[PDB]
Amino acid sequence: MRILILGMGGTIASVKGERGYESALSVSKILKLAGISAKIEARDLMNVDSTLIQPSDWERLAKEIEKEVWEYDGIVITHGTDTMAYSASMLSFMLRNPPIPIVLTGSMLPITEKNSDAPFNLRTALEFVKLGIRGIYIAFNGKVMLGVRASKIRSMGFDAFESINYPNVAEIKDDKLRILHIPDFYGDEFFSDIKYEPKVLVIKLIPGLSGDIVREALRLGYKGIILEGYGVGGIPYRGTDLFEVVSSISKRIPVVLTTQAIYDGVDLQRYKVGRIALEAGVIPAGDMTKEATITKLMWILGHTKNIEEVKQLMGKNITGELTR
Amino acid sequence: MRILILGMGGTIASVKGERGYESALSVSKILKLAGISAKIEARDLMNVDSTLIQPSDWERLAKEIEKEVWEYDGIVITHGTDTMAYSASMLSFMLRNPPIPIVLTGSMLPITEKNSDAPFNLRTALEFVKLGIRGIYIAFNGKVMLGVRASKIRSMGFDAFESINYPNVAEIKDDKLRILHIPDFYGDEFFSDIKYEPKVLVIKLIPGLSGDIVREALRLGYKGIILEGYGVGGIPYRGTDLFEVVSSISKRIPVVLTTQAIYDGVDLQRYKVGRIALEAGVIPAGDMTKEATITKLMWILGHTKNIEEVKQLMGKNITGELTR
Repeated sequence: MRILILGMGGTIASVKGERGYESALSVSKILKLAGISAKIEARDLMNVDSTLIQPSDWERLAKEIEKEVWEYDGIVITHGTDTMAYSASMLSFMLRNPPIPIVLTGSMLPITEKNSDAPFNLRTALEFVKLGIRGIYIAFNGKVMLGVRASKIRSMGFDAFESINYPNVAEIKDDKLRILHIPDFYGDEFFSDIKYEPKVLVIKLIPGLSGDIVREALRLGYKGIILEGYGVGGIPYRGTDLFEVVSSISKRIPVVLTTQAIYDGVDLQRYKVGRIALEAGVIPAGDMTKEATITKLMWILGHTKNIEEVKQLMGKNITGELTR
Repeated sequence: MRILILGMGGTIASVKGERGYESALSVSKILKLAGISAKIEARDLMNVDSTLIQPSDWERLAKEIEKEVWEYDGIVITHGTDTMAYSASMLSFMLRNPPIPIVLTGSMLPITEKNSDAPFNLRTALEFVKLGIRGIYIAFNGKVMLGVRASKIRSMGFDAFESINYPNVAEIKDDKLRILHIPDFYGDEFFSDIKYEPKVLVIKLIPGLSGDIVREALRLGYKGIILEGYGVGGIPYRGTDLFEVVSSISKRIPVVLTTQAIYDGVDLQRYKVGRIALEAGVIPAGDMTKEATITKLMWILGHTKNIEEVKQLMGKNITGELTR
């Protein structure tokens, strides 16, 4: 059992510097502070403060994993929690059909604070990686979730991540990691497509919102747009020019409609506003997580800019991110 | 017992139509069609579809309620679920110190459907409005929540609304509405502060996001910007001009930083990145719901544009929306 642990930074690598928490620990030091020591090779790719991860970092990470995926039985990645779901999802699209278990983890409190969750999360990730279930996951607060289905719903409590609209892959019961179900949508060939278009915009739909910002986003050069709507989905065509503007922008760049809600997702077929929105050209996000949605659109935009192709790829279940 | 019931439209009043759902049923028909006809009285202010509500409507509803607050003991407002939290939140700020119980309800399925939750939700609203507990709430799936604290977390199931970072006011136990606690932050004198500025925009922070869209919102005339952050709080400054742009714009227009996570809220003192954001001019949204945060900023902008004043009020516990 040979395991590789890559560091990305985050709270798990943070410490109080009188100026609040700030990334300061290397991966090897994180492991020792946690009291962990199977052959484990620790490596620092970078040590970025939480909230500072950028798309560029996904590329570096993907390339690193790509050249080690055949030299290890499992890979664990210590990451900041704020953007963990983004990284997990983007990696899932870039590294399809991984041969080994790749699991991202982190913590809500640095290893230096009491009652820290870091050791527990490190332990759980390592425990899961020894089970041999390939794919990309997130291990947090005693659970292992498929990365592309994970979302951060809490900003402080220990149970910050939840598998949305999909069941947990593994859980701790009677002090042991029990497998609940094995994700089975992986093919044979492992291919890497480390290509994407980072410039997309995510706007929340609020009552009274105008389309001027959408028109301006196209002019600024955004290659795609995601609107966070209400309930099951629909664009307002009353009192504002939002609808007429979207009907036009959606023919030049993809305009994806997602939900402000956390559970259940979108279904543009349900209400009249939804059907009208579907006519304007908005692309449905199904039951995908916000993170999977955003990263998928970026990934897709890195391969094509044809609205029709984007619409089809968006509604396609590429790596278990959506239920059809 | 003299209850007023206002209709705003919504799913609860929709009919399968042909091009999907669309409200059509009246407030009178809804009541009778729910095994309920106590001295009540129904009145329709409007019958807006699934997501067409706009700030103007909040003013009409506010004044329509103000000139009736004394002639009744309680008010129930049938509403669409998509923006119910928005309306409830805005009313809380506009109608301070309500002397009677004002409850908003709706349903995920139209009464004109088998196994609809509308009857149950209506009965819970009427049941609660007879307990003399004043304030502005939302009743739904057997719970009564402080309106300025309710949020729509589910887009399909019946348990769509939830009290965020605050306990429910009433719940159903052993088939009876039980009061769990009475909000007291209310004063005695009743007054209305019906004023607001509707043009604010909300954009979700995502890795790699540029500040270009924030600079353009200012030029376009937006009077306030709300950034939906990652977690605890922080504005990226690595590989992006976002932090640079926000540092200057935050001195001309108020830019608020809230969190993407549904629970726990924000705290700009935890990480160094947060302290840096706080010093650059951004305004913390505390643990407020996204809906309360957005409506509160619109409301505040209705009488001032001074950055410091809006920062001060955004931080003030006006009507139960935040935990100081």
